[PDB]
Amino acid sequence: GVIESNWNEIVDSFDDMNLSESLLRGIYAYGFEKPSAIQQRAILPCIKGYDVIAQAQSGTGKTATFAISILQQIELDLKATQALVLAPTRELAQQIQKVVMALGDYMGASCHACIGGTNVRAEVQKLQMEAPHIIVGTPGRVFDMLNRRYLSPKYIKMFVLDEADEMLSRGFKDQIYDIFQKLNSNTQVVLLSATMPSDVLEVTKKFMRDPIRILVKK
Ligand SMILES: C[n+]1cc2c3c(ccc2c2ccc4cc5c(cc4c21)OCO5)OCO3
Repeated sequence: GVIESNWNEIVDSFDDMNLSESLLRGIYAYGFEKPSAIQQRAILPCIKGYDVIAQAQSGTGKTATFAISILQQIELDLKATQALVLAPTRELAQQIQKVVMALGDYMGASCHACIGGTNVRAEVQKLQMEAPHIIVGTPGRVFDMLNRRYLSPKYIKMFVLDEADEMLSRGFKDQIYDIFQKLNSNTQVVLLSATMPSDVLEVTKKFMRDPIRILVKK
């Protein structure tokens, strides 16, 4: 499916987005000059705390979009997890972790990937030590970390579902809904997907209030 935009305000410069100086320094150091189409439309509503549905393809700069929005909202001196990002695969979770860490390098933001597998015991030990500002992971592993009390939902105020169509195709619906039940019902939710079938749209109905809708056409 394809959504209908209800938001088409353009901010054509990162300098006009009221971002923190250290975050702006990270954006330019990453290689960005001018915001991409999705960045021009989605960063501002995301930072302002609205629920957002974004339909956008690969290669659009959509990863940096939600990473910038999360990093702008983090309270850096609160040593607790404040944002949770779900991805369908370990590779995308790791891609996101590295985007976030690069964009946040001048800020001292921390981001851990929760993916399990080869090095899972180092993953869980790092959590007992200090709670990272941002967690990104696949839904089964993240749900397990919440259920086992390694991750606290107490300070999680942002919840991002990236590649939502693929997450549902891979069988993660139950875990996504169980995660959402664990989080404060006052969490902002942002959902990004290249396609918007009925199953993805029901997540938005269930999790979001009157969301901003942004379509970046291919
Ligand atoms: C596909 N992409 C598009 C991007 C993009 C950007 C900025 C960065 C990325 C990016 C960064 C890391 C990546 C890492 C990846 C990847 C894809 C990307 C990737 O696939 C395998 O591992 O502005 C336009 O669109």
